[PDB]
Amino acid sequence: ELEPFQKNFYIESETVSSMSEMEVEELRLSLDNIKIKGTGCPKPVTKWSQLGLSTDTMVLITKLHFGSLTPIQSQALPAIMSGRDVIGISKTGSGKTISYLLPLLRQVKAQRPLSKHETGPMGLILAPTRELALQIHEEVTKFTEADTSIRSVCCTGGSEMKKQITDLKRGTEIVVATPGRFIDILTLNDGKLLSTKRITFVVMDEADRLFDLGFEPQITQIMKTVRPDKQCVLFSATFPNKLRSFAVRVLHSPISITINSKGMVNENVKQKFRICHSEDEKFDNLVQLIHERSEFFDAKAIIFVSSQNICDFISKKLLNAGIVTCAIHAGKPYQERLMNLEKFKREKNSILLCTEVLSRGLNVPEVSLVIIYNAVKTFAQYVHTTGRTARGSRSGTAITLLLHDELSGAYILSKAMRDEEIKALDPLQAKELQEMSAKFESGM
Ligand code: NI
Repeated sequence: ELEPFQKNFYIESETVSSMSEMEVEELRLSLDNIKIKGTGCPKPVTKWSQLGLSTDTMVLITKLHFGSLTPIQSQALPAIMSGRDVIGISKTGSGKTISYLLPLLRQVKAQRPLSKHETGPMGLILAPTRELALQIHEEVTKFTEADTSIRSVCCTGGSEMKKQITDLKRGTEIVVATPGRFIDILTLNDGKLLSTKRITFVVMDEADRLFDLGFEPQITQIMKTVRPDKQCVLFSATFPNKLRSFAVRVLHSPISITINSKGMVNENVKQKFRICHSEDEKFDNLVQLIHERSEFFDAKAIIFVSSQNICDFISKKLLNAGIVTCAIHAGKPYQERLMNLEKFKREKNSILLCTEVLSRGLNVPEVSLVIIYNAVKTFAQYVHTTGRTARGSRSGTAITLLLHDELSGAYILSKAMRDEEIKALDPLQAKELQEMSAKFESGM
């Protein structure tokens, strides 16, 4: 008859809870393309203060972690603090450790102390190597140092067992261990020196490595002696089939968090840009682009603009210059939208001229060329506009005509383009891009 306990310690800050869904999508794209799976994921935070940690802890952390929250921290901290099981896929050095330590500290702190007959622990962190266990435990101590109500003992192989037994004699709220040693300690002396009965929180870090180094049997047996309503988080740089299979076995309604696994834009889309200095130059490029394309002759294009007034203007402009377009926007009667869409889907080598906001929902097949005439200002809009050309192997090209003053636009391009896409273009255009993006970035 299990003892009930609290796992959700998260109070969403007002400023975060005010965020809309579109805002949250955008924040995830900007944070190195965070991808989530699972139901009910809390919104990412962007500041240590949105987590409701005491001043002590705040001072301590800062001290402990210098600079901005990492993408993994932004998303994993509120999900774990909320008591959810979590799969966190991110590289070593992404700061993942505090992502689980803070919530673990909080959870263990809240539980009643160990009785005079209870060994502990309440929290268990498993690592595949002695070197990682020691590193994790060093972190832990930087927090248990201030607070004498909480101990951690590090239990690994390649190290005296008797030494660690002397520790565990005194009871311990937290254990950091390699799987073999832990199992060895559990079974030792009728399992009377270490109990699993009070473990409510298990973390497995570098989880892919645990299978690599043959620990499936040990970690599987450990999870079998742990209450199944425990909170469990699995952190790993990769997600091999073995881990995927293990998570299904040990987790409930997990939230998976993957940081920039793949590119925000399909890698088969060829992203390009041209930096211009007047609307006129932008228009000169747009025309050169439309003619040039013909020498490579389905093959259709879509010019994206930012407003209905711009769409009308550019439509007339392009007309006066011998180029006929199928123009579309929400200020036009639906009947003529349909006429233009059908004309576009009908006529060979047609050109659609469309507002960026209608891009996600356009009912047309993928195209060979997207010309973004007004650099978009969000990551979400960039994905929807460029995605109009995405088509696995048959993906075409998306090109942005950017103006010298469009700093945020350059920030987006610098974050969504592949490095090798920026290399193949003129090194001065490239250099301006990076300068534009840096200026925007320090602008905040
Ligand atoms: Ni310039």
